[PDB]
Amino acid sequence: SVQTAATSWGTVPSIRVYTANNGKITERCYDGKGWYTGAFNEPGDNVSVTSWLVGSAIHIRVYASTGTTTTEWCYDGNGWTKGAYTAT
Amino acid sequence: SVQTAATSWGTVPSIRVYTANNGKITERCYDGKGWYTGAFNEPGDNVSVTSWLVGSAIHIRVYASTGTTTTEWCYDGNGWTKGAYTA
Amino acid sequence: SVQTAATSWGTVPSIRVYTANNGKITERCYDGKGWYTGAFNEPGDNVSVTSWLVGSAIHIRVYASTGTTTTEWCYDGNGWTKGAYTAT
Ligand SMILES: CO[C@@H]1O[C@@H](C)[C@@H](O)[C@@H](O)[C@@H]1O
Ligand SMILES: CO[C@@H]1O[C@@H](C)[C@@H](O)[C@@H](O)[C@@H]1O
Ligand SMILES: CO[C@@H]1O[C@@H](C)[C@@H](O)[C@@H](O)[C@@H]1O
Ligand SMILES: CO[C@@H]1O[C@@H](C)[C@@H](O)[C@@H](O)[C@@H]1O
Ligand SMILES: CO[C@@H]1O[C@@H](C)[C@@H](O)[C@@H](O)[C@@H]1O
Ligand SMILES: CO[C@@H]1O[C@@H](C)[C@@H](O)[C@@H](O)[C@@H]1O
Repeated sequence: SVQTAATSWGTVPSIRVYTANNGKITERCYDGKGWYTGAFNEPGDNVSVTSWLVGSAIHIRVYASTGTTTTEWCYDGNGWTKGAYTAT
Repeated sequence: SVQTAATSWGTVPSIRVYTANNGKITERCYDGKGWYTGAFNEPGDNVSVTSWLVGSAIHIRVYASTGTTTTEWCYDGNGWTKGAYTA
Repeated sequence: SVQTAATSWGTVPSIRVYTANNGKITERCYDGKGWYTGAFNEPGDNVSVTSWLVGSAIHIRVYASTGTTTTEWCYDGNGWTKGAYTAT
């Protein structure tokens, strides 16, 4: 069994769908034409997601969890980086 | 154990809550009065959801997953149809 | 064996991350400074969440599920209360 998370933005629209399969999370993308594979590739058994626009710039936060460890991954216009999130 | 997904829109507001129970996903709806059962009824062990408005017209996408198969279901103003999503 | 759900709002932004661990759901909060522990503390094995603004006032709904029972929890400016949601 796979586990999914999804977010969207604009009126086109843009959609992003994160799938946790056998300990690896991957990303599928839609921008008003076809579905394609996105840059996001990280380890996880469980995923959630949220996003917001600042003007016309999209920002995404993905919460990947393995055992009891949860890692935030940030997209802000160029590539994916680790975020300051702590489970405290 | 049951597994849920939720989305909302407007300021009333409107809420939709999708519950995966014993391999069947069902929908519960709120539009500012009571909670009622919605049209959505499909197979799944796991669910996620997202939605957006074009003017006052709502569009919903639900991602129902059994085993390794994930099926997208589209609402766009009259009834539910299969979408172009592929894993 | 943790399970997460996330929501966000505004352009700062504000983020809320709900974690289901060993039958207890807890909340972590971000408002543009640090990550801190939030007021939300309720029983559950599974969680989902959604939120909306009326002007600058946030409203949050969290769906906490144990076995076949799902309980709605409402935030509307002034702590957390049970909501009218039923699963039938
Ligand atoms: C343009 O790059 C694509 O879209 C971004 C918004 C991200 O979802 C990224 O993972 C993907 O590769
Ligand atoms: C600016 O800091 C980055 O983005 C914030 C909105 C948070 O997601 C934080 O954990 C992350 O390090
Ligand atoms: C108008 O129809 C009701 O609201 C729609 C947005 C959908 O949730 C549908 O399944 C439900 O029965
Ligand atoms: C118009 O195409 C339908 O809606 C798009 C926004 C996507 O959900 C796509 O998978 C679906 O087939
Ligand atoms: C101001 O209070 C903080 O923000 C609210 C929106 C809630 O997330 C609450 O549980 C949290 O402690
Ligand atoms: C005022 O009523 C409360 O708020 C609504 C938006 C719903 O979440 C409902 O379950 C709850 O009873």
